[PDB]
Amino acid sequence: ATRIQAVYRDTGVEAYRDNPFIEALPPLQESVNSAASLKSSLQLTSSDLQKSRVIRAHTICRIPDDYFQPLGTHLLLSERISVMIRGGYVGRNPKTGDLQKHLQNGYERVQTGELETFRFEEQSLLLIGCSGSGKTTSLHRILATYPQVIYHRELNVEQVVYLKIDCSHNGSLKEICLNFFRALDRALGSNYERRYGLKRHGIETMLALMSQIANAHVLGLLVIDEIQHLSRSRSGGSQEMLNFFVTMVNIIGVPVMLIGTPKAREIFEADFGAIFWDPIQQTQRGKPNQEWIAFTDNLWQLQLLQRKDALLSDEVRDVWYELSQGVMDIVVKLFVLAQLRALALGNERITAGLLRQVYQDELKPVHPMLEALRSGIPERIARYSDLVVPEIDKRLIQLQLDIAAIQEQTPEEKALQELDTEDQRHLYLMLKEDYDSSLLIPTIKKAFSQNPTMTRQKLLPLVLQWLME
Amino acid sequence: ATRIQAVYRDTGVEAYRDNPFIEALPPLQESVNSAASLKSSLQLTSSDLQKSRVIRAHTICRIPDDYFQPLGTHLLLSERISVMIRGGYVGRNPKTGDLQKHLQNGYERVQTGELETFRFEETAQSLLLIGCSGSGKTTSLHRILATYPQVIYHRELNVEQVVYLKIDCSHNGSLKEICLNFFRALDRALGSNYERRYGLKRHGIETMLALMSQIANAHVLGLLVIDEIQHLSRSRSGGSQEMLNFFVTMVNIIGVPVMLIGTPKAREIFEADLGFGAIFWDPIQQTQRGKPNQEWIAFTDNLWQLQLLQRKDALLSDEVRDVWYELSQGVMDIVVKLFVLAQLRALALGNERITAGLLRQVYQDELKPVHPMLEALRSGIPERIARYSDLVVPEIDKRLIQLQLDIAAIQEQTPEEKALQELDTEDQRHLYLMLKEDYDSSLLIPTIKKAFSQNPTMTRQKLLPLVLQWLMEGE
Ligand SMILES: Nc1ncnc2c1ncn2[C@@H]1O[C@H](COP(=O)(O)OP(=O)(O)O)[C@@H](O)[C@H]1O
Ligand SMILES: Nc1ncnc2c1ncn2[C@@H]1O[C@H](COP(=O)(O)OP(=O)(O)O)[C@@H](O)[C@H]1O
Ligand SMILES: [Mg+2]
Ligand SMILES: [Mg+2]
Repeated sequence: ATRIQAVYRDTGVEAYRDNPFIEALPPLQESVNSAASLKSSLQLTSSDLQKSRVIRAHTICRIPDDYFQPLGTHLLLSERISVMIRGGYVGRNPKTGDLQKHLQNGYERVQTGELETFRFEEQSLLLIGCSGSGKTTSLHRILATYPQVIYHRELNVEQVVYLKIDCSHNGSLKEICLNFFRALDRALGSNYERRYGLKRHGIETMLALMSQIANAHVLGLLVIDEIQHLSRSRSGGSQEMLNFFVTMVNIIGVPVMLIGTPKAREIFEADFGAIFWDPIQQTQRGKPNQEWIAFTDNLWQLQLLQRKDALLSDEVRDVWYELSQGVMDIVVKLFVLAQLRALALGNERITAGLLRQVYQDELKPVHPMLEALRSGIPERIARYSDLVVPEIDKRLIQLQLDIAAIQEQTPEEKALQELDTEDQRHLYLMLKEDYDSSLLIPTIKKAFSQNPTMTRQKLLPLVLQWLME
Repeated sequence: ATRIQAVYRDTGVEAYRDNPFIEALPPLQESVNSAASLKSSLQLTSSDLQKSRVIRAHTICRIPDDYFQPLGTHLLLSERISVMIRGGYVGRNPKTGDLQKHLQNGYERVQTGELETFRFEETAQSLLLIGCSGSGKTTSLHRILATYPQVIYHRELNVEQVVYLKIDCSHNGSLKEICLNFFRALDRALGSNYERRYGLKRHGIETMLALMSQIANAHVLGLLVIDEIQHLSRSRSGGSQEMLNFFVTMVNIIGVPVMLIGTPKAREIFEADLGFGAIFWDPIQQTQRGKPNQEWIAFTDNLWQLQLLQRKDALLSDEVRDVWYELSQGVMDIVVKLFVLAQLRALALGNERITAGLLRQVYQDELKPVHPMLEALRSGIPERIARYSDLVVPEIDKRLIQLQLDIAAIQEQTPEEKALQELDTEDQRHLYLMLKEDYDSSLLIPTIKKAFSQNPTMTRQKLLPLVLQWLMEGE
């Protein structure tokens, strides 16, 4: 529940003029800018690199859910969503009564001579993409750029800017209306589910109710996600589903975004605008794509491996693309799983062979999708579009448990055990592969103990001098 | 559809008097003033200059479609369109019925001595707007036609007056399609379905021209506009002569005014006969009779103020304006495109001023496909210009999207990413990654770069202290 008190902003567009709903909205520039700037990452100090394997594995398993890097498509989707929300409200001006009547009035005023100039001046969407591409998370982050509920004191309008409905696994069209009321309740503090969402009602009545409630709480955008989950058998076949969605758009009267997979596009082939959420491309315009390189370089810094390689090889990045094929779940999944297996086996360095072992063993269920993308054949890609890696969370727990069962110790882990203060161990890990640990650690401890006041930044050159003299 | 119930007006002309189709039309001064006076554009404040490059670039890419400066050829075309539409209705007055019978009756009156003065005579004007692609013909046509209501309903006569109909030819065009698309366009303006009923692939062009005539006179059509004549395939339509016949026949079978918009290469179809009237949408000329053209000066100065750059050149220089004309050669698409693309290049490069070198750089990198035509315009050779008159820069909107995406990437680059790209060697990046936590980026990257620039072949191990020494205190 996100409520805010409305502040009306002077726009530069005549259609938006004196429209409280658009004026209360954040500026289009902000929503476009915030799409580029609003990223989430992890707080990794060098101390976290020194910690135990269980602790570091727990931290690694959080990259899947606490790391977000914006890309080019995110800005495009943000502008599209903002244009939808503002455009959906251009017709709904409470004071601008009639659109056609103003045309006649202006034509009359021109014919009389009151006006010396006048201009006779004179929608849903479908986000289709493979699973793991990043549709749902991108939607969540883009919607965080807006206030979900904006209250206007000048009236009693409780504006609900955005509402997202996810679809149940093996779901039905019946459940979408009920979940609409549920989501509005959870995002507004109301209890429409108890009253309107009752089994006695039919879909038609619930559709009208959805329309009325969305017009009372003027709905900028309605998001229905994971429509791939909707069961064709229960929903009544591809056409029926299609018909429902079409009708649902006209009744509610708000812009509607449907998010699904290329297989769910088979439902809509009898007809909505379609924007595609394609996987990351390594070669763009006959040239290496810098977005892929930037994303992999940023993700590389979330690497809690002691014998790690700080610089990303072209080899490792390109095998990463080969296995992942640009779908962003399998990118992050491959990174995390490779780090876990490295923790398990020692050899805490990511190689192409380690990535290949992870791909061969832990990512078998999504292979038919990936190879389909490798083939470029649209039918195969559509067929395997819904494929995901089941029970990945339990598997991450299992691999972390395997790490915990390890009674062995790496040489670097031993050396960190011998040294005591974090700064000492930081100096070690910084220089541990350019010098032999056996002669490295004693000099570090001697220098640190003999200069308690001296800063670690000042102590590093001293240890360097002693090492080379 | 823009459907309006007629409100009649008193025009001062006797010939226009009590003619519903002209009286319901908006006044001539309004139509001429409306296109000229309306110069609506983006309003930019000093605050907007001091803003993020993403949002500034967003505003910059909106200049192409939100900037319109009315110019002389536009105003002449507006007046001519108004005169054409109004003039074409004088012989179509509903009151002046049984025109030939009146003639007979008038004759009879004269032949009885009742009438001492009568005149026997038997006004579908035609226009050919010839200009290079990118001059601004379509935008001017759209803005002129937006000052008019497309459909006016006459309650007394039960007649749906279609003021204007615009047909856009396809990239490989047949004179068939034009005919068909007529109906399609009408079916969009009215509620009709003439395409489903009358106009089908089965019927021939000659039959469909007669159907066009019948339906255009039922819904009295002030103006038929066929735009992008250049796109028509001369091998698919049967040759220049046949094509010409079509238009001539169309102007004579249909009693409505017709406007054809095309390139200098499409004039070759009509060059056999100077009929058709010709308006030439020449590019903006730098000099007028040996002295500067204030049209060029005004257009460039007005567009120059729509500049979201911090260290902007306070006012447009003669050097920069002369380079701007040299590259663009007066074609308004290239002017605005060069301006916008150069602003996006300045934002991407981090600079906040427009240089002549920047304009030349964008011209050479981005506007390659149109280079022949522009060069031809420098030569002044008519045939050479006509050959390349149809040239259009392709996919510039996707390139604007790519440019502002690249601008977005540099803005949101992490300080680590900026440093790793500024370091030229793997060793330097390894050193930066080692020392990033306890040392500041201001000295760290330059110190490493100069340390490797003065000891070119030297190991990382030996060069770590030298970088450290200069950071603590060193040469
Ligand atoms: N911008 C991003 N940066 C980093 N990781 C991402 C990003 N977008 C998505 N991911 C990863 O992809 C995973 C799956 O994304 P999800 O929203 O489920 O896509 P879809 O809905 O298409 O299956 C997320 O758990 C997240 O870890
Ligand atoms: N009067 C004008 N002021 C500003 N820009 C213009 C003007 N006329 C045309 N343009 C620019 O030229 C571009 C294309 O013009 P267009 O109408 O297609 O010319 P043509 O029909 O000759 O190709 C448009 O994107 C528009 O931005
Ligand atoms: Mg999904
Ligand atoms: Mg054109």
